[PDB]
Amino acid sequence: ALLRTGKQLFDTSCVSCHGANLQGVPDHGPSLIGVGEAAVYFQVSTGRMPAMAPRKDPIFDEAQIDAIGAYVQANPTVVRNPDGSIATQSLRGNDLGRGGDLFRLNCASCHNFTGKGGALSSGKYAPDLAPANEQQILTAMLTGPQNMPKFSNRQLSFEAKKDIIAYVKVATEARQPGGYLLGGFGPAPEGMAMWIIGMVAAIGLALWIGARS
Amino acid sequence: PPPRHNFTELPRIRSERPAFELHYPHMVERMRAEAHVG
Amino acid sequence: VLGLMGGLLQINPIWNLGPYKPSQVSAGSQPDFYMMWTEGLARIWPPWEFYFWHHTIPAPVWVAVIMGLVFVLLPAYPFLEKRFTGDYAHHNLLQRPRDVPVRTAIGAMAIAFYMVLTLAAMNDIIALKFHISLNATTWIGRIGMVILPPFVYFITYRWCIGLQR
Amino acid sequence: RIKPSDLGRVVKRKGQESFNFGEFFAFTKVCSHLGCPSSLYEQQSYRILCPCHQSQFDALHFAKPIFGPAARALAQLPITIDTDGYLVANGDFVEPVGPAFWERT
Amino acid sequence: WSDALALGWPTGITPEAKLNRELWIGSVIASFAVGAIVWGLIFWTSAFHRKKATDTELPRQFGYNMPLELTLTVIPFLIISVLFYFTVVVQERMMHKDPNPEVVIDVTAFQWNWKFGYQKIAFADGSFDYDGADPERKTYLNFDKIETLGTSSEIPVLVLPAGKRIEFVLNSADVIHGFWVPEFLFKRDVLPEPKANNSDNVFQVSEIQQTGAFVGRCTEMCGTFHAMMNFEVRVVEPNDFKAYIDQRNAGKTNAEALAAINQPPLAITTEPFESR
Amino acid sequence: ALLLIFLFWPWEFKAADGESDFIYSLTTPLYGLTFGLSILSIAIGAVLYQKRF
Amino acid sequence: VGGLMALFMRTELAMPGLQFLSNEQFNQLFTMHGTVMLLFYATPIVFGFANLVLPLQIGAPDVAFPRLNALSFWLFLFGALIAIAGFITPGGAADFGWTAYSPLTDAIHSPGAGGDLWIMGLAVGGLGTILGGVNMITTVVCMRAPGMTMFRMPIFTWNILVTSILVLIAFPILTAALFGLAADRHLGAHIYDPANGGVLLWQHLFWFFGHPEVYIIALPFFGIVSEIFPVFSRKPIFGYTTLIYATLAIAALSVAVWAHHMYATGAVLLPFFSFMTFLIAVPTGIKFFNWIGTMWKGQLTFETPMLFSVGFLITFLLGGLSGVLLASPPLDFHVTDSYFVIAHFHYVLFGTIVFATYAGIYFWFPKMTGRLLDERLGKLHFWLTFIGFHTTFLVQHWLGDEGMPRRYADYLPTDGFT
Amino acid sequence: MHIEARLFEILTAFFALAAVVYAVLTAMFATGGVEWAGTTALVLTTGLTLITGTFFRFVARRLDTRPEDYEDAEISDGAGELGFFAPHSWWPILISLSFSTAAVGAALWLPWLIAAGVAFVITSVCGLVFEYYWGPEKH
Ligand code: HEA
Ligand code: HEA
Ligand code: HEC
Ligand code: HEC
Ligand code: FES
Ligand SMILES: [Cu+2]
Ligand SMILES: [Cu+2]
Ligand SMILES: [Cu+2]
Repeated sequence: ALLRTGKQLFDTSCVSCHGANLQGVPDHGPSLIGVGEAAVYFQVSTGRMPAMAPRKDPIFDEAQIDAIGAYVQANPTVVRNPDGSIATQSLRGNDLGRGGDLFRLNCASCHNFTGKGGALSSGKYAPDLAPANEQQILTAMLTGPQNMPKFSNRQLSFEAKKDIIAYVKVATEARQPGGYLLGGFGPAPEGMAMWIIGMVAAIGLALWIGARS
Repeated sequence: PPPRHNFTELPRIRSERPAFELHYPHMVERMRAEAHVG
Repeated sequence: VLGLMGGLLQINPIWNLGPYKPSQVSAGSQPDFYMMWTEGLARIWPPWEFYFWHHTIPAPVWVAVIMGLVFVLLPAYPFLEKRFTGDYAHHNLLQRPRDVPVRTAIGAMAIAFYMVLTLAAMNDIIALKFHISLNATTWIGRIGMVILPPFVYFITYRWCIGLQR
Repeated sequence: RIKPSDLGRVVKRKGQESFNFGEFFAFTKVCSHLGCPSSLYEQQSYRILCPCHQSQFDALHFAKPIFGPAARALAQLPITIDTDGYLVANGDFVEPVGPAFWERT
Repeated sequence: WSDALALGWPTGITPEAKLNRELWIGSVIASFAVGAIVWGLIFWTSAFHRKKATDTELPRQFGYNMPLELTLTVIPFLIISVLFYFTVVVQERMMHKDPNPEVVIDVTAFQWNWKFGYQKIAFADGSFDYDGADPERKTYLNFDKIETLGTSSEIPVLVLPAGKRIEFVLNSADVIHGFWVPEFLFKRDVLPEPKANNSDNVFQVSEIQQTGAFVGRCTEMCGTFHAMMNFEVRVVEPNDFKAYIDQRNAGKTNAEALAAINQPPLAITTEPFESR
Repeated sequence: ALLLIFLFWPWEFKAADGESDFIYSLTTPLYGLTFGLSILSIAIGAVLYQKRF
Repeated sequence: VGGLMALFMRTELAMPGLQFLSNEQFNQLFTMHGTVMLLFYATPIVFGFANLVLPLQIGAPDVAFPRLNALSFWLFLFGALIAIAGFITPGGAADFGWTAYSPLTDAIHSPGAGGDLWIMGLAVGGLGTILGGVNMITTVVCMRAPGMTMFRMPIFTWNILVTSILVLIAFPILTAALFGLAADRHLGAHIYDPANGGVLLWQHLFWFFGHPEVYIIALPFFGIVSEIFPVFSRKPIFGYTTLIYATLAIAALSVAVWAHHMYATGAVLLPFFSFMTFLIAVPTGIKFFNWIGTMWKGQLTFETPMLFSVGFLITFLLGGLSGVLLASPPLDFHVTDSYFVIAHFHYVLFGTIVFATYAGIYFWFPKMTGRLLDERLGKLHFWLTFIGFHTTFLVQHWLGDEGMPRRYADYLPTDGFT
Repeated sequence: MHIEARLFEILTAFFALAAVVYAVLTAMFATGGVEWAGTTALVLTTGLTLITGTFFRFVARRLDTRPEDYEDAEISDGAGELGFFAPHSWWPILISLSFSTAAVGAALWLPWLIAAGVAFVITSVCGLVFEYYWGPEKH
């Protein structure tokens, strides 16, 4: 009954964009034939799906999404736990150094050293990596959303992907041992903080100690 | 062009046309007289 | 003050980076703020190159030339000003900035030029945090660099004369 | 790897028509302005962006610069396959790689 | 001649529309009368009392006419109480909602197109009965079996008989839209959750006299393609309507069911915007 | 306070999320706070003595 | 700036088809046009005229709070700049309506950063306006010449007093609603959720603010023409106390009609609001009759301020007639959300603010500068304005009477109205 | 101060009557009962006018006629010394700029910019308030 509930839910809100046979309207939507359940999971769970594009709240909730995914697959899969739930902690890896090297070579050019945002050309940008979970990161690098290259499982193995997932989950949630994180970027916030705090306090001390006329 | 603080003197204020009564004093009688004709 | 802010604020966390490798890159840039004007000049200068017989003059030569020209013009200002104004006297009393409008406007113009070059160095951070296009920020810097300093000059001149009045 | 759908919007610089193996192109990664890695590849725009001084190159027009302080195109590498089916280089770059200098590119 | 006095109001195809047009024409006559009076007063005082001639002492300084003041504050109260009375009468007549309708339509509006439902049909002649409701809803939106669905390539056409009670139940999926058939001389907003917002999303027309095709627009602000949510309404005879429903109960699209009864399959008052 | 904190605070790197530390991440902030506050209080006292006596 | 936006809109609206604009661009255009014209020109021009001539009229040397005055000015300027600087965003400026209705303004629909700047700029400008109103009330109450009672002060001063009271009633609730909308958009705050009465809650709050606003931008200009007529008729103002009472009655009634903007929702009590608007229609007629009686039997000369005041009379009469026609719910059921409403409020808004503002500028330019504006250029200006306005906004009644709704970027050649 | 208080009391009377009438006529005859929005707005509008009119009445009932309240008054009656009126000041534009910084930081969700704007607002308001009360530098 998954294939049945999937089509009805798809025919209501998805055929308008892509098509009756999931082949792609020349103006509205893409083909969607070769994509698996992973693209359906990512795009729907991140709220990027049905649209007129930042992340938002999903409309379908964890059962309709699975039915639509099974339907689109029936015409890249998501990873599940041996109990049928979606994997959350199983996707983490143990080689943080390898994950970090791979991230700095493949991913840091667009997001950041530590998964902050990045600017792209003429509008578009790369988002922050904090509000994404492990399955969302996996499906993101498996399907390659807009302007993001698609990383095949044959060019970037599953174990390397798990190491990268572990590395980003550590780089997004570890406490800074040096004081207040000034935004995660380099010396631009540091120069701002310098001019606004240190020099202001020094000049105020000079005004207090010295005279004026 | 009014000066800073807007005034170097003020006239007597008897109605809602004080400048009119100031510049035409031969008219205050004829103003109070024929006002309620309608 | 230095101890407080060296204890409470994190600066240059090298471990979040990695060791340098010629194949990796990040959206990170922008040297320390006192070198940012050279970076911004390199970012907003237009690509003007010259090709003649088996030779090449690339575009960053302009950046190097402007840098050296600033480095030369900075220590020469007292002599340039005394030549222009014709004032060769001894001075022990200071001037109030409002009483020297031309020099105050020159200095304000130079500070405006420096500030434009320093803001042009954080193109990507500005475009990301304040929702502006990257091409837009580049062109904004490129046009401000030429049209803002004289505007600041004019305003500074009139402002000093108003303080005098 | 370019989608087979377009494969007709390529412009193929004068001396590098046989440098691609079908939909594989393999340009250099060193930027021609100041040598930073030109890594930011936008796949549906088909654009290359360097995060150092924000030059942009058109991957469908022999990596010609279209924005920023860069002035020369990125060097392209000839590629092919061997008798075992692995991707190999079909020669050397036809021009120097990286920033320019007094002698040549 | 009254076409020029209506100022562009189309001729109604419904008794309520005709009553509304009557009230509109009367009110326009009254407004033109008052406006002519005031404009004539202004013109008189500007053309003749302008006579600051070559002689002048000063005209006269009068400023109070209390009886005239009170008369001119009394007259407008009456002239607006009459209009309020007739307004209440007509606007109660336009919102009757008789308990037994004969055709019930479920109007659904989503972002930049429409959907129609054919929920129930029950003729008082005993000629045709049909229940098209559907538990396809396994939650405030209504689902039916016979549904016309609009596309950016196909203008949704709604078919209706000529001479029956028609009822419309309006629902929106995302944002507020507008249901306007200019020949109805009536309009209503399409709300996301009408019951939670205390809105009556049901309205009825007594009958549609004329037959033919009429246009309908969206009259809200709903986003980008607000100007591109048009629909059509085909009013046909009851026997052709029964044939249409019987031809669509067997699987057939809107264009096919309309072609099977000798009528144009596509909308004839509008076109799909090719710039979309 | 600076002396005692430097002598007895747990300073080694323990960052993880099995046993989330929150104690290692306060070491350098506490160093800076105590050092700066001490010397700045001495400075303020000297300035006040100069200004009033 | 707003007029340039309107010209772009007209140029696209001619010649069916999308010639040079996009749907999103046209939406941004009418949004920003309405916003600028209503909140960055008229509401601050009211306080411009007030600061120009109110202390001189009550015989005071200064306003009550001279630094709060400058604070209000700079708050206006910077808020307007913040709201306008959404065009430099890749998503563009706000593209919902000037009214910014209920679910269209959330973060799901309309996710750009222009609406945020819009909201915050409106909040800043509203704070400035509130401070200005407080200043004006206090100045009229405390500072006043030693013989000038409250029934000897001019009608312009009376009207500014009343308008300030209305400002203090209306603007704080708009600030509250905008802070609620910002909380929704930035924290997911369920406040205007349609699962609650969130769709009608926004409309009630916004229109409770928004009708007192359209009266806030009318009474000072009534006062302006009330100052101008007696001077050029060489006569006293007809019905002084009657005009004062009419102003007070309009002010009292203006806060009880707000829902005549909600007839087609099926959720308001129609007879209450309909009767209230029919009622509010009367004191305006009393005011018209007093203005006519002022000119009646005088020695009329037609310079530029008098010419502009007569143009105001004509235009506002036609607009008010169309409005009192609009106040009937069964008629609004057809002519709502069409070009008939656009023609109506353009007639009333133009007639009051544009004509009375020009009349006041021509009147008080000598008092503020010591120079006289040219008269031939002023007559040319007036006649150009009159002909252009009546050519551009008269056929729109018919245009909307045959079905043509407002905010349409495009139409078809097979439709009428080309 | 009789006419001002009388004006506000007239407004209060009308607003209270309209509030109660609307509340009852929506309790009955309406779709879901009381409207709960216009009712609250009208009630607290009445409260606004009531507060102002009450303050004016209470200051008027303990006051003697001023020259502006009194017809037949001469200009020589108001001779004397009015209060203090601020000449030139540059603090308002700084307050406006601080509030604009905070507002931009609230529009674009930037907590550091919101904090900086709030600090600037505090500083500039202190500057405004202390302007005519700072004493000479004590050296
Ligand atoms: C200054 C601006 C201004 C003014 C003065 C008015 C004045 C009036 N307005 Fe208008 N109105 C607007 C600005 C204004 N309006 C705006 C901006 C909108 C829509 C905004 C938006 O949606 O974007 C609007 C919308 C609007 C609507 C809703 C239309 C719709 O959205 O469907 C209604 C209906 O009740 C209405 C009614 C009135 C009435 C009854 C008056 C009365 O004040 C007029 C009465 C005055 C007259 C001049 C009568 C003349 C008197 C005599 C001479 C005696 C005549 C005797 C009789 C005929 C009784 N207005
Ligand atoms: C005071 C308020 C005010 C004023 C003065 C105007 C002035 C004008 N308006 Fe506007 N209008 C509104 C308030 C106003 N409007 C409102 C509230 C709406 C509804 C908004 C909504 O839908 O959300 C609206 C909507 C509106 C529409 C419908 C848009 C849409 O719904 O599709 C139209 C189109 O016919 C229009 C036309 C005009 C014209 C031709 C003028 C002319 O009077 C103005 C022409 C003036 C000029 C052309 C200026 C001259 C320009 C220059 C010389 C260029 C110089 C350039 C620079 C200096 C930068 N207006
Ligand atoms: C016409 C509006 C529209 C709606 C409605 C819509 N889509 Fe899309 N979709 C697009 C467009 C345009 C893209 C192209 C990529 C992008 O814009 O991010 C896309 C991309 C996708 C992709 C990824 C394409 C790829 O190459 O990987 C999937 C999967 C998808 N849509 C499925 C869905 C699902 C599931 C829904 C839920 C009903 C939906 N679409 C509704 C327009 C729409
Ligand atoms: C500049 C090219 C680019 C590269 C290279 C890139 N990204 Fe992305 N990434 C993007 C863009 C653009 C999006 C936004 C997709 C969208 O909006 O639909 C995105 C989205 C994502 C998301 C989802 C963000 C969210 O809010 O859910 C994740 C997770 C992610 N990328 C991780 C990665 C990883 C891991 C890598 C390295 C394998 C990588 N990215 C490499 C540009 C890139
Ligand atoms: S290094 Fe790539 S643009 Fe300068
Ligand atoms: Cu719509
Ligand atoms: Cu209204
Ligand atoms: Cu509406």
